[PDB]
Amino acid sequence: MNVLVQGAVHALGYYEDGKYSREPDCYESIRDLIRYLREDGDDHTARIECGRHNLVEQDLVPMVKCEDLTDDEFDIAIRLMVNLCQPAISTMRGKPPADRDQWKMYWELEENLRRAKTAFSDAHFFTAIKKRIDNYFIDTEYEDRDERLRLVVERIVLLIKYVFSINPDTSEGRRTRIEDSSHDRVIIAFLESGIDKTLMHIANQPREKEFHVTILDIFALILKEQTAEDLATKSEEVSTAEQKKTEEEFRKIIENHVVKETQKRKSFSRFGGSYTIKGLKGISANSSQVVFKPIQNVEKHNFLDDRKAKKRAPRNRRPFEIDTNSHFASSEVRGMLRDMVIRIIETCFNRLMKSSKTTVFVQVQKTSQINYFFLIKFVLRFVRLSRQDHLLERISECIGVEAFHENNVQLTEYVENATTLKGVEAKSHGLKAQYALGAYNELVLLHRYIYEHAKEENERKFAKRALEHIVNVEEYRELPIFIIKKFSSSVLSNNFLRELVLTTHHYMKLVERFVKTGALKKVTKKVKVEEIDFQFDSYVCKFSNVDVLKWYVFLLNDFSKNSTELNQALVKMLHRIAFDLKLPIKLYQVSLFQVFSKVNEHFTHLSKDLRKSSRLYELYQFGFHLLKKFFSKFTGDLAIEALFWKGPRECFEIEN
Amino acid sequence: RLALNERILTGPKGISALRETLKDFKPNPKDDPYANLEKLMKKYAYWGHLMFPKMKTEDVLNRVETLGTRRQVKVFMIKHRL
Amino acid sequence: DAEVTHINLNLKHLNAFSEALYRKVIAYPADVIPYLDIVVNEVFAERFNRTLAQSIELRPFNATRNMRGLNPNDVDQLITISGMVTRTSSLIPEMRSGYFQCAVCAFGIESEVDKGRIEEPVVCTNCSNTHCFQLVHNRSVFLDKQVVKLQESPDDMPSGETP
Amino acid sequence: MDNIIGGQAQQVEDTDGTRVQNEFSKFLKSFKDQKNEFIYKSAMKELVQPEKNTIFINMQHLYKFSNNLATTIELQYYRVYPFMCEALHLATLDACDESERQQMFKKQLYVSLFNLDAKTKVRELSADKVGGLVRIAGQIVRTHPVHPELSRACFVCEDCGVTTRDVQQQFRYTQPTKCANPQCMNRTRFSLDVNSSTFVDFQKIRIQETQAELPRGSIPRTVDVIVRGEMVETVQPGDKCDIVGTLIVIPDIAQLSTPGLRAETSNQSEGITGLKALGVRDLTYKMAFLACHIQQTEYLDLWSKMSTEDRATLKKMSDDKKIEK
DNA sequence: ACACACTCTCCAATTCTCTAATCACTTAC
DNA sequence: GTAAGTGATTAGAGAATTGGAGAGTGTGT
Ligand SMILES: [Zn+2]
Ligand SMILES: [Zn+2]
Repeated sequence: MNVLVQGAVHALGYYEDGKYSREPDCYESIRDLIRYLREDGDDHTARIECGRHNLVEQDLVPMVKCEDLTDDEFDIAIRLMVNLCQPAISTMRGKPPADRDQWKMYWELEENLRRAKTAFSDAHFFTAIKKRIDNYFIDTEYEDRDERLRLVVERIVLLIKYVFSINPDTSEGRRTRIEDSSHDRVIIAFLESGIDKTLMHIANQPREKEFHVTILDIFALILKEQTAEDLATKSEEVSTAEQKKTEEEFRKIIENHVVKETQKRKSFSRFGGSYTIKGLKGISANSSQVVFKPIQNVEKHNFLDDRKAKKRAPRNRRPFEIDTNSHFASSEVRGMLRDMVIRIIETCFNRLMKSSKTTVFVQVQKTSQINYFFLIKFVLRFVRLSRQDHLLERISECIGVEAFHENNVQLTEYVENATTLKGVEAKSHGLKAQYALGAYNELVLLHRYIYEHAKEENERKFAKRALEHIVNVEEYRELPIFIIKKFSSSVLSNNFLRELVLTTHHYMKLVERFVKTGALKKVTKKVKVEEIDFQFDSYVCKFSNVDVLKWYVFLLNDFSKNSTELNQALVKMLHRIAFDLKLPIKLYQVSLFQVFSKVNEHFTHLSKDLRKSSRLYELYQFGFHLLKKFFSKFTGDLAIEALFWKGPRECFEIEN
Repeated sequence: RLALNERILTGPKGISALRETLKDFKPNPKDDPYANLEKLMKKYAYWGHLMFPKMKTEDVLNRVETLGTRRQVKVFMIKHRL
Repeated sequence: DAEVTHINLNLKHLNAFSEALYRKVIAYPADVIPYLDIVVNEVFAERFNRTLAQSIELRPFNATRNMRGLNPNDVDQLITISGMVTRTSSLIPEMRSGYFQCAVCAFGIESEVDKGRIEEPVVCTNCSNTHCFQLVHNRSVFLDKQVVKLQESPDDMPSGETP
Repeated sequence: MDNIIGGQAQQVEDTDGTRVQNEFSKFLKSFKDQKNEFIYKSAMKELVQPEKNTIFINMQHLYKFSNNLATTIELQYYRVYPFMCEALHLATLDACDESERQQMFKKQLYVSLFNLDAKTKVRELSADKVGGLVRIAGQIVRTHPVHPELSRACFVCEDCGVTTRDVQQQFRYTQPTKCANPQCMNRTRFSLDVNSSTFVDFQKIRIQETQAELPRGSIPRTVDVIVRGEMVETVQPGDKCDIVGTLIVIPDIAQLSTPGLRAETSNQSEGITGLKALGVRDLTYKMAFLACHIQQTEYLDLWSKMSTEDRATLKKMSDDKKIEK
């Protein structure tokens, strides 16, 4: 077999520095390569040999840059390039590698794709394909178009999608989090060619519907590595301020190093001995405790817990993150992307979303659902944070009550499939559920922003009716407890749980305001449907269940690296049960006292002024008040009751 | 095999031994709550070290918090609260 | 004032003050010396309301015997002898605390060396792999040590002995 | 999605090394001479050539660019050095063509700092000063021949045929602790790949105290020095030299047993005890200096080159008719 | 002889299903 | 509206599947 591939591959041409030189029978060589790839088996021998020889970087992209290239040569080059740039799981027909030997072939396919990405860091390639796109759409009328050029244009568009869906590469080196990614260089070349304006022009046309889903996928994959907070703030700098700032940063680093080293070298002591702690019992009979280092005081003793190996969970039940390569890019890249986002909102968004929502959930392919929810979340957060209030007309496809309805339906289906299935399939459905939850959170926050800051009372009334519908109907009010009771770390990421906590925080603030203004007094409930009085304390009491409070104590362990918003949300939810329902017995628990011990140890290293200046002072103060309330009436049986989670009758009998 | 379980948690090394350890502990309510917490936490560690020496204090307290859901431990607590 | 970091303690003064403490100092130097240091540092901090770069260290002196008159009873007791210096060695680094790094996820842990022994971690608390750490030698901490050779004085000796 | 089909762990970050990497990258890409010339951006073009591996950097230029950056490097030199090499590697790849990025992926590159004014005497090399940037002077006694040394290695799993890359070597030859395939249980059976591994030129040298250092009634001390890369064989016996670098500690590597190597003492004053690789044996240490830069302390084309002062004075001397007296 | 690697066996955790008891809703006076 | 009876939900126990630790034994230096 592969002698045929080796004969075809080296017969194309050779790249001089700055010029590719071609042999006359490139056309027949490329035909033979396509023929072999069509006839390749499950071993994928011809495909792996093409990946070994690096056809895309060495030959095909420099060939496409040539000016003398005729129509058929360009056409068949694009055909072969699309087939080689197909993703790996698509080559493996959707099945993930279930076996030790299948994973080897998957990895061998994946590395060849990761190597090829730096070929597309040149604007000349995008300039070359932009002319063919312009010929079909702009320079040819709808009556006079050719199906051959139609298929070529479809291949070019799918090639752009396949290029932007390539993963990052670790082998080239490790790069810091505060500089331009390798993805950004492809973005710079893509935007400098100006092909994005043609893509926006195509997306604006109602007649050209079949390209719209792919164009949505392309713009989502461009914005893959960014967050709305990076682009929302307008970029400006002065180098005087930058120099002063960097000098202060290294001043912090130097002082930290000197203090830490002097503390460590002052810790050591010279000689030894061995000592008995009279009053503490040993394991063996009639024995006192014995130590073999000069301890300062008896409370410094640790019972040699440093030796003992920690118990691990089994491999099916450990928490897992999902990693997006996320960085603070340069001011140049951020300015270009900000301009692109504003142009998309002005020219494409309403038509594109309206064309997409009829089709995205009907299709066989899974990934466009994730792209749909991602683009919704990004655009709405960008509008709200940038305060570009005149753009609110342009996103009117997403403001209705129907948006909340359709989002809730899709989120419910994803949660049920992710809970009931097993394995990588369950993780795959849970990944969809995560993006749906984030889009729901942005819907809530955007409607509150419109109701607070819009200038037109008609727009305020339209937002207010939607907010009242969300507060009133049971499906929206029962959703957080429904998801929290089904959470499991085997099939859902930590990012999902953080997102769920923040969503619950914002929703409960909305319900509290609509009760406080008196707008919520009576509530419909299913039986037939009947109306009953609503009480906010009765609603808050649902979250005091043990199956909810487990995860709040679980996420409070990461306090030293959480964001300030997440720390505020966790402390606020505990503070409500502590001092609004006024029920501290449910929070008296050893696994929370461990978190308080860690926080106290962290705060020992700071002076009395720096403690009040610190960002963790809210958590410190809450721990102070709860521990004082605990020790106000300490008893030994209460200290025994702290070891177990306490139910309702347990709380009543402990209290009374 | 060997593992911490309900027999050990209800046995003579268990909850009654922890109660006997805690009989001498009497914190001052007017003092620093974090200092009182530190004093309590090391008595928990001392009882855990005597009760099951193989494992860390953190994992011992996690295992006790898990084993509180068993019916045998619940029946023990129902008798012990009297 | 001059930021000197040691005190020479003349033991005759301590013996004049209290023999009951002098006996304890000579009999148990490997156990009581780590606490008389702390009393000196406490008195310094109370008197001057100030900290220093290293702890003030004790050096007891002027406790005399011969090199041949030592017995197994004298092990770990305080002694004083005299002689001439013939040779000194180059410096040896002696570790006090090592530094481990996980091979899989670049997490890093310190570990004190004591009783002549270090304790190696087994399970990585970050990534939960086992038998996974590697010691990084140049990230760890050392102290100076020197060997000096001392020779008998020939004056005191009985008949026929070589120094 | 496919991040979970892959099995790779997230790496923990050294924030100090990360900030040093970012600022050193800016220093390489932005520094201007008084002639308004980018010296280091010019010099990074030369590293494509096969004979060259190092950039020689003046410390005063670092101090001019940023005071606290040079202060951080001098305090934490051993810890921050791989980040500086990484910044140099990425900044070189930004300059290379597609023809040359093929070659540059393997190649090792070095930073060579010089022109410190903080001299220390040889007897002052306490164990406190491990890892800091230091200058010293000495006389060279021996110059051992050249060897290639392994730096980053690639290993093939014998069970499943997957290549595990960039296993960073310590003083000792090491195999990976775990196969890169997440559905493979091998931790012992590996084979090194030569044509993917990276090799480093190495040289060992001995130095002696200069006579002006010596105390009362004293015999000179000697030090072992390690040299790498482009500085190999740049100096001869009998020379008197200034060295800039750092002080390091090297172990007795013959006491350890791992996959791929058993202990030489088993094949054929008290140390550290406790490690899995040290079953009953114990580990001890020696001092050595890891040199960053070495130099000696002090025909018509050459005559033209020594142009103003030297030709004027030497031509007057040549004209002197009583020059013998 | 001593160290290191590999294989087998057992036990514990989880989830589904069936049975029994207690609580709440519906029906009747 | 109140009391009694019946239905539904919740709690416990038994059985089966999955995975990991530990100990024993064999081989190589
Ligand atoms: Zn790790
Ligand atoms: Zn393998």
